Amino acid sequence: MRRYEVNIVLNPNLDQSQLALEKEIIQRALENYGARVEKVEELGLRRLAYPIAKDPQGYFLWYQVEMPEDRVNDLARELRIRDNVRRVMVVKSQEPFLANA
Amino acid sequence: KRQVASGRAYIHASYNNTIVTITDPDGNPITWSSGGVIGYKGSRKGTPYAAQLAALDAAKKAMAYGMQSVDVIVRGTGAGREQAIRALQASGLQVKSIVDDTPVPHNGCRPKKKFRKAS
Amino acid sequence: AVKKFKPYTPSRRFMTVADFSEITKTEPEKSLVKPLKKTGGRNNQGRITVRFRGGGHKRLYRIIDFKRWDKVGIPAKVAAIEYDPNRSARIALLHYVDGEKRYIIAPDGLQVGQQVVAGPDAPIQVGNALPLRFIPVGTVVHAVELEPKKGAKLARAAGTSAQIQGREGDYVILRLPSGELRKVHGECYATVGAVGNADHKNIVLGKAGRSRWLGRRPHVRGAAMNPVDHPHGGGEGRAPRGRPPASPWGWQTKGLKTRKRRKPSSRFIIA
Amino acid sequence: PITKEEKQKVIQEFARFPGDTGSTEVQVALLTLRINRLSEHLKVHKKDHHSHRGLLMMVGQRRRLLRYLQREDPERYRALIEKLGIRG
Amino acid sequence: KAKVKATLGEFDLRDYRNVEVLKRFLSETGKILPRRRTGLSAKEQRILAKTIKRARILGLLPFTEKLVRK
RNA sequence: GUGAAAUGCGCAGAUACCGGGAGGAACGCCGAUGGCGAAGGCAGCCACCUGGUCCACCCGUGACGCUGAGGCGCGAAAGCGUGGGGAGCAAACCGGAUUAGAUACCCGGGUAGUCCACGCCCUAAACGAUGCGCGCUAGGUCUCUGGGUCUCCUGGGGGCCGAAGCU
Repeated sequence: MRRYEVNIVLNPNLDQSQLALEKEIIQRALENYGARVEKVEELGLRRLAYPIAKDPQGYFLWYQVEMPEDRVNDLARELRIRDNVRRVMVVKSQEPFLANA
Repeated sequence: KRQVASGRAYIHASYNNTIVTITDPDGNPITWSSGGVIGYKGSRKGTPYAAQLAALDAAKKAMAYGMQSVDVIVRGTGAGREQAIRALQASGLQVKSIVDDTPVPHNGCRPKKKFRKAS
Repeated sequence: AVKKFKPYTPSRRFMTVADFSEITKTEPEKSLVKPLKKTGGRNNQGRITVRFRGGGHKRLYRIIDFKRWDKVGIPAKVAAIEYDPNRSARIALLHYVDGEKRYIIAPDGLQVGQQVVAGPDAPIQVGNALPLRFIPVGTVVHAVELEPKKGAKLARAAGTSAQIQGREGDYVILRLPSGELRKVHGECYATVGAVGNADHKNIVLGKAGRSRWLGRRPHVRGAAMNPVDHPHGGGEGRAPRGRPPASPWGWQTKGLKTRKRRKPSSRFIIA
Repeated sequence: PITKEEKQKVIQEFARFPGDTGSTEVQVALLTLRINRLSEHLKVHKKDHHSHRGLLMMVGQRRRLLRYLQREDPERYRALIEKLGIRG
Repeated sequence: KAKVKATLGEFDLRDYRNVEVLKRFLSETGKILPRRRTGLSAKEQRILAKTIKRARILGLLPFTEKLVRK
């Protein structure tokens, strides 16, 4: 297993219920592809540099996880099916590297 | 008929000719002019003096439909580009601001041969 | 994959046949649902009205399912991929949990053992069928109804697909295998994926029998007949039509559009 | 990749005397493992010519060595090859 | 005038989510800035840009902004 | 649009502006006299598979080495075969210009091709015009990348100036 930082951007204009569904589906998804949830930081709605999907806002989710390397590509695909999930980004985790060290 | 005092004006200055199109606050044109719209025709249309004459002839029409302040927005290098701005500030329009939005690829599609002189 | 043969005979030099990896482990068709005897017959009440049809291997018909909304919510396992003489695509026999069995025109990717299911609920994956509204804009998809509840009409030729292009009210924009762009109703079902057996285009028939085996009789050129017989007919020794090419019936056949002008199908089409 | 463990197990499994990390016999079994793992890879990515180069470089090494091994010792030359499955 | 590395504290040029930290490395044209201005090292200016890019793709940073009064 | 033009497009509503959509190619800034690769060559971001390389620790094998006729593989672009794609660009091809002439140079179009896959082709100012491995023979200067009880010392790589010597 390798460590990975998941990024997922959801519709801004969502009732917290649908937003929960989507986020509950993401748990199944994480779960099924062999992902042990580590951290998780919900910085929530944020203003965007450029409009995504006609919207200048977006709802963000970071996620530390540990999972098997192989299935990750698939998870990213399975996370993208959804109409509401507008962006996904996997990233192998490697510990902060500091300037003015 | 329709009038608005607060609008917006776009400057297209090509290495050939300069043409100004004045709009509403969301970009729907009200009137325009250019180096062709004056008595000039050919490569004199690219001259800055013509870009001026246009810019004035352009402004002068917008006033008539109530115009007073406009935001200015340029696209593209060209002799007449500067004289264009200049010609609007001192003209009876309040140049509320300027922007440059000359479009420019992030290494897009291959340009013609004349332009691909940059190896 | 397309088998090519060594030239131990002319003709068998150009001939190529299908791989049958496709289908393996199931040939005799399903006595149960599968068969109605199929009726060979190259015309209506007396007169031939499609020229050059006849002969060709005696053939049994497999009764497929083109309306999957019967079995909404019931999943089925894909039990086998088998050969269908009656169309270019191959077919998959699938046993519903229901007990009940049926044949679907087998989409690409589909493999024995998979489970497959139809409904608004269904996962957006291979072989599953869904209203067009609940299918994500961009996916390719085949065996598409054209009006809701009327049966799958589009995209069933071997290796065909359509692509969801956009939404628009109760309707939904579709790029067809032709290249046409057509609104189709949201409730019109369609099965995710494309069709498969897509090497089908590349069979090289190989000789002129074979063409006969598939029941295609020889086709005699226009000029090649006499004037009674055809517009091009006639001319002392060999001839150059003599303006402008025409069917036996006379109507022009180079470029002349034939679709009906005031068709209410219009307004729905755009290419 | 080839893990720490898979690596070690091979090594402790082919040693001459625990601790022996080099040695003809082991060096070989390292490559063999890398090779097959690599062999297996190029079989999918046929178009990966660059990585194919390395294989040919190892293949030599393996050879190079085996010829030494055989020259000094016919006895544990059979041992290795047979308890490892090569000679094509 | 202002060297930008010196004008911050300890900061992790690996975090493609410190908009505030990163924002300052982006002209008023949205470009990546040179070492003539960041004053990062070779090695730094790299591990920098790669994260700046990502962050653009996440929707945090602009790829470009148009140029206010010129 | 040019040198100035003309062909060409446009009152059948173009150019200029705004919104909504389609599609293909190439990845601005970072980016450099920078890096990687045996060569050809390799540049948006992500993940997976995988090659070569460098430093340190002095632990193991114990000369297991260097080169390599022939063989075998790779080999830019163009070009070929089958099928897909085709926005931009563009041999051929056509129009306008110029000119004595203009099968060119400049302008308006434009077909292969450019791209994908799969298989061929095997060339080149394939150039450092400098085969590979090793040992030996002043230093100065700036740079990439590692290791140090880090004004510096040490190892690997990329440029410039130059001892001896060679020419």
